[PDB]
Amino acid sequence: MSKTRVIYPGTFDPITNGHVDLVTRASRMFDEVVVAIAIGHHKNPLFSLEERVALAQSSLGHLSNVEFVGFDGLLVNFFKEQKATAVLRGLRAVSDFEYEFQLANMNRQLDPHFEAVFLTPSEQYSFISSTLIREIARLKGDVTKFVPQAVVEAFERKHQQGW
Amino acid sequence: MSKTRVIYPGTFDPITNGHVDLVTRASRMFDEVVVAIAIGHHKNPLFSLEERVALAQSSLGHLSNVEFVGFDGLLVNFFKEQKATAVLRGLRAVSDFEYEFQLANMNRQLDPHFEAVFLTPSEQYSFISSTLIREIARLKGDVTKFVPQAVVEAFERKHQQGW
Amino acid sequence: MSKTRVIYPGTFDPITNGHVDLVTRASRMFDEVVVAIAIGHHKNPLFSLEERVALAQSSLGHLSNVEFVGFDGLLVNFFKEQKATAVLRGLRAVSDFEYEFQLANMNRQLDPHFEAVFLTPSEQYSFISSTLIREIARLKGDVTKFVPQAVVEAFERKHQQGW
Repeated sequence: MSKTRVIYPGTFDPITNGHVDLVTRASRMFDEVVVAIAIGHHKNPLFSLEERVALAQSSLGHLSNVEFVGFDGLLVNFFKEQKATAVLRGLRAVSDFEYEFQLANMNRQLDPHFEAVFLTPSEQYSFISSTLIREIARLKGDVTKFVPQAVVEAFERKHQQGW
Repeated sequence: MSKTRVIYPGTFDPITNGHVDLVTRASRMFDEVVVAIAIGHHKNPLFSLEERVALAQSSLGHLSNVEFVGFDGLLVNFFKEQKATAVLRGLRAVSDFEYEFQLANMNRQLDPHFEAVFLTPSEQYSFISSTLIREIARLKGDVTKFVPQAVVEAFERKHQQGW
Repeated sequence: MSKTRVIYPGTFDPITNGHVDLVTRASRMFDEVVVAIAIGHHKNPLFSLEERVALAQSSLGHLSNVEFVGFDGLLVNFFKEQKATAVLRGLRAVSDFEYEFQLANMNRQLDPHFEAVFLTPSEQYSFISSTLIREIARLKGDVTKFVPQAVVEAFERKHQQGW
């Protein structure tokens, strides 16, 4: 038991109940979980990095071994800085599987200690992605069933500001 | 004998011979078929909502039980307002199947009376999508084999206007 | 014993080691291989057409039966002008297979002598796409493992110019 530290990277724009479920599950299996929020300058996110970090901390801060860090460059550099055991990614559908399989092979060529582990969503969260939730919210749809309360309120603020 | 009403939602940008075949098929099986054209403000369409509705009406007017309606894009609310039996989608490829499977599960959680039924294209239309036809037409390709006459003429007008 | 001429079309933005491996393999099997670089005005490329042609020449010019040509408009027209035997595409993953199956069917309806042949990548190149390489390079990642030397140097030039 060298002690395990797993990185869960994403743009979390915004965090959803799918992300909550995977972090919770991962937190039971590894000693440390780092929610790693990519700044994502290109494909420019709806919520600022600061807001996305705040939402994540609010939604998952009850788990004592979960840390929240914003990061900018490449996953493989971050993995090495963080001395991580593995990266964790959720797999929803075949398009996620093919993309992640490719990226894991790329990151392994860049760093032979890279490792990627995957979880599949619990059946009730299986369609939830941030992209879908943004689409619904932009059409003034109710996203209350799919995201934490702080995220509903952040969308309210976005609507008050024109979006 | 309960009356069935099925919604066929899309951006129809423009309507193609693929959409004509699915609507025709659906019209034979359900009492009422609503071609429901999402305004789609974001991912902004080539043709205006009014032009897309005109193209659809002119291409499907020979079917007596088809209605043509623009809507905002929020499908589950539209389904309820329309008192529909089901939403109809065409499935061309595995990417369509995965996405529609997910959205059907999402819409069912938002409304437990939601229903989605699917058709696959007839083999001669199986590669046709609006997206592909726009791309061909933009490169000054002949799309006459793939779309109704009114659409060919609409593309001509687009080219005369610089596109 | 007829001469074969195969077109390998793409945006090559930039050319990668994946493309190099497919062209090398194709050059052993066909008499003439035409690296055909679509100008691609829409989805506007990082590298100019002239730079993309020069990179491809630099990376593959050691194979004496490979030609390098820019084109605009439709692939099927270019195929006819070039009196080609077939178009060659690489298939990396299921999403490539679906898209190329569709386009082959569509191009055959536009020209019944169209033909498309496919190769799968060698296992060490199987994740590499121009889109991935651009993403990594934009985040200041090292792409040296995945692209020819000429492309690494073209990215250097891009960084010196602000990108």
